[PDB]
Amino acid sequence: PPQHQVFINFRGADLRRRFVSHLVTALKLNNINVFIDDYEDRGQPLDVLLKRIEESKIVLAIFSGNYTESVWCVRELEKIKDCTDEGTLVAIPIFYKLEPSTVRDLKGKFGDRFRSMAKGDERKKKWKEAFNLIPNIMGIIIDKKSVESEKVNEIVKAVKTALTGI
Amino acid sequence: EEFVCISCVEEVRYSFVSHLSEALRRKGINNVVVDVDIDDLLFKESQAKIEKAGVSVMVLPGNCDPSEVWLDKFAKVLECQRNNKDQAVVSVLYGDSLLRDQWLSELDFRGLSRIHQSRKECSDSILVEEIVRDVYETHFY
Repeated sequence: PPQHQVFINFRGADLRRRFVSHLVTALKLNNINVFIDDYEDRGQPLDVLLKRIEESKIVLAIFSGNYTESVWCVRELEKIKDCTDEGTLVAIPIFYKLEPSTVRDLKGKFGDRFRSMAKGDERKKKWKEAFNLIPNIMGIIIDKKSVESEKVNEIVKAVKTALTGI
Repeated sequence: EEFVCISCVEEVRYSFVSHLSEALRRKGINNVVVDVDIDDLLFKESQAKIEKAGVSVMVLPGNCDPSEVWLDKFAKVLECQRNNKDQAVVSVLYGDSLLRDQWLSELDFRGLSRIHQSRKECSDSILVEEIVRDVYETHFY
Protein backbone atom coordinates (compact mmCIF):
# COMPACT_ATOMS: atom_id res chain seq x y z
CA PRO A 1 0.00 0.00 0.00
CA PRO A 2 1.17 3.58 -0.84
CA GLN A 3 1.04 6.03 2.10
CA HIS A 4 1.74 9.62 0.95
CA GLN A 5 -1.20 9.46 -1.39
CA VAL A 6 -3.38 12.31 -2.51
CA PHE A 7 -6.77 11.37 -3.95
CA ILE A 8 -8.21 13.65 -6.63
CA ASN A 9 -12.00 13.38 -6.64
CA PHE A 10 -13.98 14.94 -9.51
CA ARG A 11 -15.91 14.33 -12.75
CA GLY A 12 -15.53 15.48 -16.37
CA ALA A 13 -13.21 14.55 -19.23
CA ASP A 14 -12.96 18.26 -20.13
CA LEU A 15 -11.92 19.03 -16.54
CA ARG A 16 -9.37 16.18 -16.70
CA ARG A 17 -7.87 17.46 -19.94
CA ARG A 18 -7.69 21.07 -18.66
CA PHE A 19 -7.37 22.36 -15.11
CA VAL A 20 -6.81 18.94 -13.52
CA SER A 21 -4.02 18.13 -16.02
CA HIS A 22 -2.03 21.13 -14.70
CA LEU A 23 -2.74 20.30 -11.09
CA VAL A 24 -1.54 16.76 -11.77
CA THR A 25 1.61 17.96 -13.52
CA ALA A 26 2.46 20.25 -10.56
CA LEU A 27 1.95 17.53 -7.96
CA LYS A 28 4.15 15.09 -9.87
CA LEU A 29 6.73 17.84 -10.23
CA ASN A 30 6.85 17.95 -6.46
CA ASN A 31 7.12 14.10 -6.20
CA ILE A 32 3.71 13.71 -4.57
CA ASN A 33 1.87 10.46 -5.30
CA VAL A 34 -1.63 11.08 -6.65
CA PHE A 35 -4.61 8.93 -7.49
CA ILE A 36 -6.92 10.33 -10.18
CA ASP A 37 -10.65 9.69 -9.84
CA ASP A 38 -12.61 7.69 -12.41
CA TYR A 39 -13.66 10.96 -14.05
CA GLU A 40 -15.43 9.31 -16.97
CA ASP A 41 -17.23 6.69 -14.86
CA ARG A 42 -15.60 4.27 -17.19
CA GLY A 43 -16.43 1.83 -14.48
CA GLN A 44 -13.50 1.27 -12.17
CA PRO A 45 -15.11 -0.90 -9.45
CA LEU A 46 -16.72 1.16 -6.71
CA ASP A 47 -15.08 -0.87 -3.91
CA VAL A 48 -11.65 -0.16 -5.39
CA LEU A 49 -12.31 3.58 -5.47
CA LEU A 50 -13.76 3.71 -1.98
CA LYS A 51 -10.74 1.75 -0.71
CA ARG A 52 -8.28 4.11 -2.48
CA ILE A 53 -10.00 7.03 -0.80
CA GLU A 54 -9.66 5.36 2.59
CA GLU A 55 -5.93 4.68 1.95
CA SER A 56 -5.36 8.37 1.19
CA LYS A 57 -4.05 11.04 3.50
CA ILE A 58 -5.44 13.92 1.45
CA VAL A 59 -8.53 14.18 -0.72
CA LEU A 60 -9.10 17.04 -3.07
CA ALA A 61 -12.81 17.20 -3.71
CA ILE A 62 -13.16 19.26 -6.86
CA PHE A 63 -16.74 20.37 -7.18
CA SER A 64 -17.65 21.20 -10.77
CA GLY A 65 -20.98 21.31 -12.60
CA ASN A 66 -20.73 17.60 -13.46
CA TYR A 67 -20.02 16.24 -9.97
CA THR A 68 -23.68 15.61 -9.18
CA GLU A 69 -24.54 13.68 -12.39
CA SER A 70 -22.67 10.62 -11.14
CA VAL A 71 -24.15 8.41 -8.48
CA TRP A 72 -20.67 6.95 -7.99
CA CYS A 73 -19.09 10.36 -7.51
CA VAL A 74 -21.74 11.22 -4.92
CA ARG A 75 -21.05 7.90 -3.18
CA GLU A 76 -17.38 8.88 -3.11
CA LEU A 77 -18.21 12.14 -1.40
CA GLU A 78 -20.23 10.21 1.22
CA LYS A 79 -17.19 8.02 1.79
CA ILE A 80 -15.03 11.16 2.01
CA LYS A 81 -17.39 12.56 4.61
CA ASP A 82 -17.48 9.31 6.59
CA CYS A 83 -13.69 9.04 6.67
CA THR A 84 -13.10 12.62 7.85
CA ASP A 85 -15.48 11.86 10.74
CA GLU A 86 -13.16 9.04 11.77
CA GLY A 87 -10.09 11.24 11.24
CA THR A 88 -8.13 9.13 8.83
CA LEU A 89 -7.85 11.92 6.19
CA VAL A 90 -7.52 15.63 5.44
CA ALA A 91 -10.13 16.79 2.94
CA ILE A 92 -9.87 19.95 0.92
CA PRO A 93 -12.95 21.22 -0.94
CA ILE A 94 -12.06 22.85 -4.30
CA PHE A 95 -14.80 24.98 -5.88
CA TYR A 96 -14.23 25.02 -9.60
CA LYS A 97 -16.25 27.86 -11.11
CA LEU A 98 -19.23 27.59 -8.78
CA GLU A 99 -20.01 29.29 -5.47
CA PRO A 100 -19.79 27.17 -2.28
CA SER A 101 -23.39 28.05 -1.28
CA THR A 102 -24.47 26.47 -4.57
CA VAL A 103 -22.92 23.25 -3.41
CA ARG A 104 -24.07 23.52 0.22
CA ASP A 105 -27.70 24.22 -0.69
CA LEU A 106 -27.76 22.21 -3.96
CA LYS A 107 -28.83 25.21 -6.05
CA GLY A 108 -29.11 25.79 -9.78
CA LYS A 109 -27.82 23.43 -12.45
CA PHE A 110 -25.71 21.64 -9.80
CA GLY A 111 -28.70 20.58 -7.65
CA ASP A 112 -31.04 19.93 -10.58
CA ARG A 113 -28.63 17.26 -11.79
CA PHE A 114 -28.37 15.91 -8.24
CA ARG A 115 -32.14 15.72 -7.74
CA SER A 116 -32.57 14.07 -11.15
CA MET A 117 -29.93 11.41 -10.44
CA ALA A 118 -31.17 10.65 -6.90
CA LYS A 119 -34.94 10.59 -7.61
CA GLY A 120 -36.63 8.00 -5.39
CA ASP A 121 -33.38 6.77 -3.89
CA GLU A 122 -33.26 5.85 -0.18
CA ARG A 123 -29.81 7.39 0.38
CA LYS A 124 -30.90 10.84 -0.89
CA LYS A 125 -31.15 12.44 2.54
CA LYS A 126 -27.69 11.28 3.68
CA TRP A 127 -26.17 12.54 0.47
CA LYS A 128 -27.92 15.90 0.94
CA GLU A 129 -26.30 16.38 4.33
CA ALA A 130 -22.82 15.61 3.01
CA PHE A 131 -23.11 18.38 0.42
CA ASN A 132 -24.28 20.62 3.25
CA LEU A 133 -21.34 19.88 5.54
CA ILE A 134 -18.24 19.34 3.33
CA PRO A 135 -18.18 22.99 2.11
CA ASN A 136 -17.57 24.09 5.76
CA ILE A 137 -14.10 22.65 5.59
CA MET A 138 -11.75 25.50 4.77
CA GLY A 139 -11.15 24.79 1.09
CA ILE A 140 -10.18 26.75 -2.05
CA ILE A 141 -12.23 28.83 -4.53
CA ILE A 142 -11.69 29.18 -8.30
CA ASP A 143 -13.92 31.71 -10.08
CA LYS A 144 -13.67 33.11 -13.58
CA LYS A 145 -11.42 36.01 -12.54
CA SER A 146 -9.10 33.59 -10.75
CA VAL A 147 -5.62 33.04 -12.11
CA GLU A 148 -5.66 29.28 -12.48
CA SER A 149 -1.93 28.82 -12.36
CA GLU A 150 -1.92 30.63 -9.02
CA LYS A 151 -4.74 28.41 -7.75
CA VAL A 152 -2.77 25.30 -8.78
CA ASN A 153 0.20 26.58 -6.79
CA GLU A 154 -2.13 27.40 -3.87
CA ILE A 155 -3.54 23.83 -3.88
CA VAL A 156 -0.06 22.26 -4.06
CA LYS A 157 0.97 24.41 -1.10
CA ALA A 158 -1.97 23.22 0.98
CA VAL A 159 -1.07 19.63 0.11
CA LYS A 160 2.58 20.06 1.07
CA THR A 161 1.57 21.59 4.41
CA ALA A 162 -0.92 18.81 5.13
CA LEU A 163 1.63 16.11 4.30
CA THR A 164 4.33 17.54 6.63
CA GLY A 165 1.69 17.78 9.35
CA ILE A 166 0.82 14.07 9.25
CA GLU B 1 16.61 41.50 -20.75
CA GLU B 2 15.30 38.96 -23.27
CA PHE B 3 11.69 37.92 -22.95
CA VAL B 4 8.58 36.45 -24.43
CA CYS B 5 5.26 38.04 -25.14
CA ILE B 6 2.06 35.99 -25.04
CA SER B 7 -0.96 37.45 -26.82
CA CYS B 8 -4.50 36.18 -26.27
CA VAL B 9 -8.18 37.07 -25.80
CA GLU B 10 -9.64 37.52 -22.27
CA GLU B 11 -11.55 34.22 -22.07
CA VAL B 12 -8.25 32.28 -21.92
CA ARG B 13 -6.18 34.86 -20.06
CA TYR B 14 -6.86 33.49 -16.59
CA SER B 15 -6.99 29.82 -17.57
CA PHE B 16 -4.88 28.28 -20.34
CA VAL B 17 -2.52 31.24 -20.80
CA SER B 18 -1.78 31.54 -17.06
CA HIS B 19 -0.51 27.96 -17.13
CA LEU B 20 1.52 28.76 -20.20
CA SER B 21 3.07 31.82 -18.53
CA GLU B 22 3.77 29.87 -15.35
CA ALA B 23 5.53 27.09 -17.29
CA LEU B 24 7.92 29.48 -19.05
CA ARG B 25 8.58 31.16 -15.74
CA ARG B 26 9.55 27.82 -14.08
CA LYS B 27 11.98 27.26 -16.95
CA GLY B 28 13.59 30.63 -16.27
CA ILE B 29 12.10 32.43 -19.29
CA ASN B 30 10.69 35.88 -18.52
CA ASN B 31 7.36 36.63 -20.10
CA VAL B 32 4.48 39.05 -20.18
CA VAL B 33 0.83 38.51 -21.25
CA VAL B 34 -0.94 40.97 -23.50
CA ASP B 35 -4.71 41.11 -23.79
CA VAL B 36 -5.86 41.87 -27.31
CA ASP B 37 -9.50 42.62 -26.40
CA ILE B 38 -8.32 46.13 -25.62
CA ASP B 39 -8.96 48.76 -28.29
CA ASP B 40 -6.13 50.53 -30.11
CA LEU B 41 -6.14 53.28 -27.46
CA LEU B 42 -4.75 51.47 -24.37
CA PHE B 43 -3.02 48.99 -26.64
CA LYS B 44 -0.39 51.62 -27.40
CA GLU B 45 1.50 50.71 -24.23
CA SER B 46 1.41 47.00 -25.07
CA GLN B 47 2.82 47.61 -28.55
CA ALA B 48 6.03 48.57 -26.81
CA LYS B 49 6.28 45.25 -24.98
CA ILE B 50 5.56 43.08 -28.02
CA GLU B 51 8.12 44.82 -30.20
CA LYS B 52 11.09 44.10 -27.92
CA ALA B 53 9.98 40.56 -27.15
CA GLY B 54 12.26 38.01 -28.81
CA VAL B 55 9.48 35.50 -29.16
CA SER B 56 5.90 36.47 -29.75
CA VAL B 57 3.35 33.79 -28.96
CA MET B 58 -0.12 34.18 -30.43
CA VAL B 59 -2.81 32.16 -28.62
CA LEU B 60 -5.75 32.27 -30.99
CA PRO B 61 -9.41 31.64 -30.17
CA GLY B 62 -9.70 28.59 -32.39
CA ASN B 63 -13.40 28.00 -31.80
CA CYS B 64 -14.18 31.31 -33.48
CA ASP B 65 -14.41 32.39 -37.12
CA PRO B 66 -10.98 33.79 -38.10
CA SER B 67 -12.61 36.32 -40.45
CA GLU B 68 -14.50 37.75 -37.46
CA VAL B 69 -11.40 37.81 -35.28
CA TRP B 70 -8.02 38.14 -37.01
CA LEU B 71 -8.13 41.72 -38.34
CA ASP B 72 -9.94 42.99 -35.29
CA LYS B 73 -7.53 41.60 -32.66
CA PHE B 74 -4.31 39.96 -33.85
CA ALA B 75 -3.30 41.87 -37.00
CA LYS B 76 -1.86 44.53 -34.68
CA VAL B 77 0.22 41.89 -32.87
CA LEU B 78 1.66 40.39 -36.05
CA GLU B 79 2.48 43.90 -37.26
CA CYS B 80 5.06 44.19 -34.51
CA GLN B 81 7.28 41.63 -36.21
CA ARG B 82 8.06 44.28 -38.86
CA ASN B 83 9.83 46.58 -36.39
CA ASN B 84 11.86 43.74 -34.93
CA LYS B 85 13.05 41.36 -37.66
CA ASP B 86 14.93 39.26 -35.12
CA GLN B 87 11.57 38.43 -33.51
CA ALA B 88 10.09 34.98 -34.10
CA VAL B 89 6.39 34.22 -33.95
CA VAL B 90 4.73 31.12 -32.48
CA SER B 91 1.00 30.43 -33.09
CA VAL B 92 -1.38 28.38 -30.94
CA LEU B 93 -4.86 27.32 -32.03
CA TYR B 94 -6.51 26.78 -28.68
CA GLY B 95 -10.01 25.32 -28.26
CA ASP B 96 -12.22 22.29 -27.65
CA SER B 97 -14.09 22.66 -30.96
CA LEU B 98 -11.66 24.09 -33.48
CA LEU B 99 -12.62 25.49 -36.81
CA ARG B 100 -9.31 23.87 -37.73
CA ASP B 101 -9.37 24.35 -41.53
CA GLN B 102 -10.64 27.97 -41.47
CA TRP B 103 -7.79 28.89 -39.12
CA LEU B 104 -5.10 26.98 -41.00
CA SER B 105 -6.17 28.92 -44.06
CA GLU B 106 -6.01 32.24 -42.22
CA LEU B 107 -2.54 31.50 -40.82
CA ASP B 108 -1.30 30.51 -44.28
CA PHE B 109 -2.63 33.76 -45.76
CA ARG B 110 -0.70 35.76 -43.17
CA GLY B 111 2.40 33.63 -43.79
CA LEU B 112 2.65 31.80 -40.44
CA SER B 113 3.92 28.25 -40.30
CA ARG B 114 5.14 27.59 -36.75
CA ILE B 115 1.85 26.12 -35.41
CA HIS B 116 0.47 24.24 -32.34
CA GLN B 117 -3.11 22.90 -32.00
CA SER B 118 -5.51 21.66 -29.34
CA ARG B 119 -6.17 17.93 -29.84
CA LYS B 120 -8.76 15.81 -28.00
CA GLU B 121 -6.10 13.13 -27.33
CA CYS B 122 -3.67 15.48 -25.46
CA SER B 123 -4.13 17.45 -22.26
CA ASP B 124 -3.67 21.22 -22.09
CA SER B 125 -0.68 20.41 -19.90
CA ILE B 126 0.95 18.43 -22.70
CA LEU B 127 0.11 21.27 -25.07
CA VAL B 128 1.87 23.72 -22.76
CA GLU B 129 4.87 21.42 -22.64
CA GLU B 130 5.09 21.32 -26.42
CA ILE B 131 4.95 25.11 -26.62
CA VAL B 132 7.58 25.69 -23.91
CA ARG B 133 9.99 23.39 -25.74
CA ASP B 134 9.41 25.27 -29.00
CA VAL B 135 9.88 28.65 -27.39
CA TYR B 136 13.04 27.54 -25.58
CA GLU B 137 14.53 26.35 -28.91
CA THR B 138 13.60 29.70 -30.46
CA HIS B 139 14.58 31.76 -27.34
CA PHE B 140 18.36 31.36 -27.74
CA TYR B 141 17.96 31.03 -31.52
